[PDB]
Amino acid sequence: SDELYRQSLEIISRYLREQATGAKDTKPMGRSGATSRKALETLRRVGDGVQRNHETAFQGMLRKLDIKNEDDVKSLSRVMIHVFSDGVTNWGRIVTLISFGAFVAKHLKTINQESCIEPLAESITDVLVRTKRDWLVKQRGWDGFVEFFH
Amino acid sequence: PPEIAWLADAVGLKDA
Repeated sequence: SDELYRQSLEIISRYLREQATGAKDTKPMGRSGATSRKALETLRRVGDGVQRNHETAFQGMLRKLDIKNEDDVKSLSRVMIHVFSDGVTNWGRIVTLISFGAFVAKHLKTINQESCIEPLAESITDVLVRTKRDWLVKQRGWDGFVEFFH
Repeated sequence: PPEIAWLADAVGLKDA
């Protein structure tokens, strides 16, 4: 009965497989599909720019994380939850976190570990909602995300 | 880079 988690997972997972496989996801949207569709469109704009801007830095971070299986994804979750609980919250950090998740998801596809992509999207979501829930509901959730970036 | 140092520090990459 967690709508915020459900909607957030739907958005973040679709973005991660899209970036990994290079093909859009035509699977029909869920309950608030209008907002989710536009948030996914927003992510394509701001998430691709973040990944391009920080390609060398994202690669250096991924190389130090050494992600090859699901247990390495778990060690990433530890890092994500620590920095997303440091008391600093803004939309730019949320975009950056999902953008790096898409970067990692591209790497998992390259090393034939596509089965680790869904666990990755779930862990980013769990970190997002657990640490930023009260802020997110104040910003009107993914409606605020869409309005903030256009 | 400064804009993502908070994330890269946690990972251990020093020159962000």
